[PDB]
Amino acid sequence: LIDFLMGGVSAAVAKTAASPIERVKLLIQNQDEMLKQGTLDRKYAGILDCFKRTATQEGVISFWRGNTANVIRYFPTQALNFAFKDKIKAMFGFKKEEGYAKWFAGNLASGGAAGALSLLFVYSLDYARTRLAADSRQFNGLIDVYKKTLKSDGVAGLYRGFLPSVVGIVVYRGLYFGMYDSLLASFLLGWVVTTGASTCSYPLDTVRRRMMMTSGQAVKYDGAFDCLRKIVAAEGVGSLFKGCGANILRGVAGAGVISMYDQLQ
Ligand SMILES: C=C1[C@@H]2CC[C@H]3[C@]4(C)C[C@H](O[C@@H]5O[C@H](CO)[C@@H](OS(=O)(=O)O)[C@H](OS(=O)(=O)O)[C@H]5OC(=O)CC(C)C)CC(C(=O)O)(C(=O)O)[C@H]4CC[C@]3(C2)[C@H]1O
Ligand SMILES: CCCCCCCCCO[C@@H]1O[C@H](CO)[C@@H](O)[C@H](O)[C@H]1O
Repeated sequence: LIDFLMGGVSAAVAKTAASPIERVKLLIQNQDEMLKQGTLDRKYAGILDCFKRTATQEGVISFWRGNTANVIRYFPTQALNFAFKDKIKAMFGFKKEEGYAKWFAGNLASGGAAGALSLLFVYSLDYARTRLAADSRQFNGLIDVYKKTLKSDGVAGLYRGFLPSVVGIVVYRGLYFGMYDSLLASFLLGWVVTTGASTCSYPLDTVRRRMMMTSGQAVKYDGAFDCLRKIVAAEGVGSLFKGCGANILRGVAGAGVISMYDQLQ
């Protein structure tokens, strides 16, 4: 019971620390949708630009907007973890001695299973986190997001982009473990691997988040592939990678921060 709460706090620290660079990343990633929704007046020039305008127009507190969602995200996930993660690992898991391909495939399957299982209960918090991040306001808080989204689109409005998120989880896990196996030291390895994996899986996250953004709007995408097609055709392939640099920055920040807090505890 105590260890649970301590874990909660422990990740709350990391998420809260990484919050300012996260919102900038989310802003750059989702700016076209905000432009469609008349929430943003002009496209951002880049990271520095977004930081500047957001600071001068919203303030300093704004960089932590939506972060409470990230904080309270810990508690429902871990309850599902403790209850199902071991059992799920038991069904697919392998030692590499039993065969590398079996180990890898079982790892993808297990990560995907546990992942989808968590998201089935937790996705809406991610949705709210995103919607609150992307603003300049349209929503007032978590409860407002839930109430309004349910009012317009209902439950499905809260879970939009679920499938590319699951696909994203599997892809990311595969790249992560693959690179981690193919390869001051720990920080290096972790950073490089997480970077490669997050970058290669980044378009799925863009599709996911923008689909989230379409909630509460008359115009929506007709599937993840449809979103992909439209974004590419109108804005270019690079549009799928908007905010990726900021996301990497978020990674390098987060790793150091969580290491420091672990050292402090
Ligand atoms: C399409 C995408 C992109 C790629 C996949 C995901 C994650 C990276 C996917 C990542 O997925 C994490 O991957 C880790 C490495 O495999 C894995 O750790 S491990 O099993 O011990 O090895 C985590 O599992 S857990 O049991 O420890 O908790 C797993 O998180 C989850 O499965 C919980 C879900 C609620 C997400 C979690 C997460 C993270 O940045 O870390 C997070 O939710 O914070 C995602 C961000 C959103 C995207 C980005 C999703 O939009
Ligand atoms: C304790 C006894 C040893 C059991 C595990 C042995 C180490 C497993 C390493 O396997 C190899 O890993 C490579 C990754 O670099 C794969 O690319 C390659 O396909 C695979 O053959």
